[PDB]
Amino acid sequence: LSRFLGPRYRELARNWIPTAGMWGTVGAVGLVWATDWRLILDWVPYING
Amino acid sequence: SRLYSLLFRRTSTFALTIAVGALFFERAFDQGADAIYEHIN
Amino acid sequence: SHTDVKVPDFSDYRRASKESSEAR
Amino acid sequence: SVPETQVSILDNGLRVASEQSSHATCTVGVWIDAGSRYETEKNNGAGYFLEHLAFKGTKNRPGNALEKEVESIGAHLNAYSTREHTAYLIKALSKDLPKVVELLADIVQNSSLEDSQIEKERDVILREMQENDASMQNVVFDYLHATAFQGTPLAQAVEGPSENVRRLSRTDLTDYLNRHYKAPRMVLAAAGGVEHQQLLDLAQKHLSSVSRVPCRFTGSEIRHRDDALPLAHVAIAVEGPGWANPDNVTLQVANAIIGLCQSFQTFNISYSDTGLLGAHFVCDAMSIDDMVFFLQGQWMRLCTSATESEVTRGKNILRNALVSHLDGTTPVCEDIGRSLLTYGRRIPLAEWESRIQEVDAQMLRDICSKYFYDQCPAVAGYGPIEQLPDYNRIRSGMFWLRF
Amino acid sequence: QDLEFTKLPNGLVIASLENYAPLSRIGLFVKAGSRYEDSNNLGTSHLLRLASSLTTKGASSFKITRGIEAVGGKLSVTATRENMAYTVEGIRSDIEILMEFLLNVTTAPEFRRWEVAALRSQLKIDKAVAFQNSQTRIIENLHDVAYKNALANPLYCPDYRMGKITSEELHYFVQNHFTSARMALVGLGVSHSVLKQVAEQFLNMRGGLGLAGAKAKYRGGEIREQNGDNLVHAAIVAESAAIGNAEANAFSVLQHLLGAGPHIKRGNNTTSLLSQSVAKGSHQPFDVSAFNASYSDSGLFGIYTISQAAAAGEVINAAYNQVKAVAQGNLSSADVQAAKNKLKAGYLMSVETSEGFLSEIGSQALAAGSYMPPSTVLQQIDSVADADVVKAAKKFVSGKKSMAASGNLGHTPFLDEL
Amino acid sequence: PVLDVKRSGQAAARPLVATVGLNVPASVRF
Amino acid sequence: LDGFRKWYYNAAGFNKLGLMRDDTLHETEDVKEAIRRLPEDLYNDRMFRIKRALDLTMRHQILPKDQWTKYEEDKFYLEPYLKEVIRERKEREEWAKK
Repeated sequence: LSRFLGPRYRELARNWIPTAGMWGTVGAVGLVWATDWRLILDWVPYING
Repeated sequence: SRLYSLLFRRTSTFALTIAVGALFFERAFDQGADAIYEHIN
Repeated sequence: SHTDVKVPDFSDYRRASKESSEAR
Repeated sequence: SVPETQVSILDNGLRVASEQSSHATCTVGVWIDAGSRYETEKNNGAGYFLEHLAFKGTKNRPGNALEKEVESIGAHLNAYSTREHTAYLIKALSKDLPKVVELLADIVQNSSLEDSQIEKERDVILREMQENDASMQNVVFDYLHATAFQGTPLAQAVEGPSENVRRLSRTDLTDYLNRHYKAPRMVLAAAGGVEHQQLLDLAQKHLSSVSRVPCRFTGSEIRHRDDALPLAHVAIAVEGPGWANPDNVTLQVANAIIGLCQSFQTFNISYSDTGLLGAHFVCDAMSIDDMVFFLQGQWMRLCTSATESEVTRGKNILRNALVSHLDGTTPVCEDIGRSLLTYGRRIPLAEWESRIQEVDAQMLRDICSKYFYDQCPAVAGYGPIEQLPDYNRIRSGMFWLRF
Repeated sequence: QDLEFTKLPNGLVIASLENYAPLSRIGLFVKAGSRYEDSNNLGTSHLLRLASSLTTKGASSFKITRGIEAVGGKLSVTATRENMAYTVEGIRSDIEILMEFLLNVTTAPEFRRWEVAALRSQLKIDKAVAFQNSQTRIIENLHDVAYKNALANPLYCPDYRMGKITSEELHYFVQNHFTSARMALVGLGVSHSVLKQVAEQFLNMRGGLGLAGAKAKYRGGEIREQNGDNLVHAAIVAESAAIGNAEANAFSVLQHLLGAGPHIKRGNNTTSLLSQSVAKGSHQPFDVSAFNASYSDSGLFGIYTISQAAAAGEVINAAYNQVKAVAQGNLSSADVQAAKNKLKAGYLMSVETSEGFLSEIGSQALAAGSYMPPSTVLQQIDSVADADVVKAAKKFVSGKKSMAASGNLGHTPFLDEL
Repeated sequence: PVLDVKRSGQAAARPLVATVGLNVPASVRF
Repeated sequence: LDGFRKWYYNAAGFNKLGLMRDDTLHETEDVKEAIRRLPEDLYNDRMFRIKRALDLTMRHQILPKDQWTKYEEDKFYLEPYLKEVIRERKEREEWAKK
């Protein structure tokens, strides 16, 4: 897309990146916990068991 | 005050703290609750 | 006008300072 | 290449500051650190009513003969009062510099408050207030100050409540005059075609007699609903940093970024380590909520997604502004008086340019997140304000769930 | 340095002053006020004034608006009945593109029909905001009843003409009045040289003398407006001197003798002979001043009163009687000296600001093609003498009057009674 | 009707001069 | 290429309904801005041509062959106005990009 290949567009994203990662992280924790994904849960220091 | 500024002010982090806490809460709640039920019966 | 009276007291409501805001 | 503002100090503590320039007319003023913040609710209109009485004659120049003198040289005489400062300023020619200073001396000391005049100025003040309610934006900003600084001397207006206005006497005034007109809290500021040594000698000759002797913001809301008015005025503010905190400059750049409602104005009102930073808009009822939503989004964008181009635009708008202002003599003198009262020194334009050019996008969104994000605002509405959202919706609009 | 002037061979005046100011201001002055319209294109100058941010041959509306706001500069349009002035100001490092934008706006507009169709609603809004106060409506009414053809044209567009002003009328007005012999480019904080280079890349192509306007003719009369306001506004004027005469200086000294605004806040403006003559008989709130508006072919001088409807009569009479006393020689030399000091202090404080200085130079340019140092003026105002003032007065006291009144006019007198 | 955005009493003594432009402020002075 | 373009113009078939080429453009935001900037007479002819084409499609008819729109005659009226809309649109986009 022509408009999205932009300098400020890039700046905006860079500024937006950290927040995005946080959201994925939240979802990740949720998936692991909600679906009891045990491959990841088993490594947790305390909730193991 | 530090916590608010760190994990409770940014909504993304708010969610992170909630999810992570919930992930562990179950472990604690189940464990604690079971102890009680067993003691009762 | 608009200055005849002052905001009513909320002391029985108000808690008991950005220092505290963060905690609050 | 801008000439520096040179400051001297008399024994009295009256700092005599001047900034010479080619212009042959000058703005000589007296700035006093005395406003409605120093009043204690028993003399809530003393500064305003003294500001009315200060041009009605002194002991040496009884009555209108005094103003005949300021007509005789063709000079202009102005005075104003805020919540923290009072100013008495004269625009005149350069060659009339001594007598003007002498006139200002009478206005600050040796002033005469005639009992006859007191009743006449009470009817003037009372009536004006009785009609002041007409000016909505003044009503909205007074409501914003009251609900933001509840229980403090910063809630009370400059004019005071009609009550006090009626109930005021020479002695009370005399007190305010004799209490809040101290020489160390006074600046004699001159701008334009003045020599600093001549002005210092005139201040030593006259005005050398002047005697030498917890602010809180409360996130709240006041809603004055009156559906017969055609337009609605809404002001939303958060707590400002104060005069001495440099990130004000950065906040000014943020205001220059903002600059849907018929009228949208941003303000950064500063008092001694406090202030109100926000926006006032005047709108039709059926648009109000959308405006608010719009406005809050812009604030959160400045907290989260500030880019370099809008920061550069805001820096250019600020530079031009401060320099566009500070152009005519008055605007300048005014700046000299406020700078000596607030900062204790006159900040030159080169230092302002340095503090502007050090501002980038990262520190702008950091300071905006410090002052706007997840803060409790003060809301003041007047007019058809039913569709103006209540405090939970505005408070929820003060943050984003996506950050 | 000092002011420096060149008259280009196509007629364009170039005036520059380099004072090394941090913000520099460049304006362009055209003799294209509202007096150059006739009954077929009324309100065209108002839409031209509001059409400064339209698409030009060289820059679009978006490019002009975002480029002026990108550097934080300011573009404004000020208009009188004779003159229009387009002014840009900004940092010295951006005034090259500011002159690009300003000279594109002056010299090469496009006037697209959808843009002016969008602008006509803004024209209505601007007229309503301007007529929110009574002084503007009463001065427009006073000019309309005082003159016949030229200076009687309003600054603001009439209500019927909204929706009827076309692109062709704007193009015709620009092509007939925006020519080089009627234009002065004035720059404070810039080098004279650049003004000239921009004056050849632009401002040199349109070089006719343009369309000459008609001579303004006095008519007299009175137009009243009963609208139920709390205060009665009334202006009573007569024909006076024009721009370029010593009698204009006499009339300026006469308004500063009679009273031309308060110098003290909350003062009673004690000296004003008018204010004194009203206040010795009426205890109601009032505001009486002297009005003077002089244009290059004709002038209006008179009295302006705001008062309670009830007292509106005798207050006006009292003010009129005071001028008659000045017409009978009843004046003192100290009063005339104080009036001269007030007038010269007002002139120096008008030129002490940067935009007022740029406007003054601009006006002088279009008017006389020459710059008159503030000093020169001071001695000319001094030239006015007591008798001269008296003379101008008798002119007002005798010449046919024109009266614009508004408010509750049940006790407001007429001209044959006044 | 509402005069867009509503708000002087000081009586005019000098000719009027409309003023508009890019900047938001716009008004007339005597 | 000119004759093959005339053959494709006949094969497209909007000339049989009396339409122009610019009548057949899909009204996006830029196309509606270009239509709004049209003069009144061109807009009225465009609306009448669209209404007549809709009526003919309702009755499953076409115009008589003498009333069709000759390829050579078709006028690209909206085109000039459209380019501008696109140009302005892009300029604005670029400004934001930068």
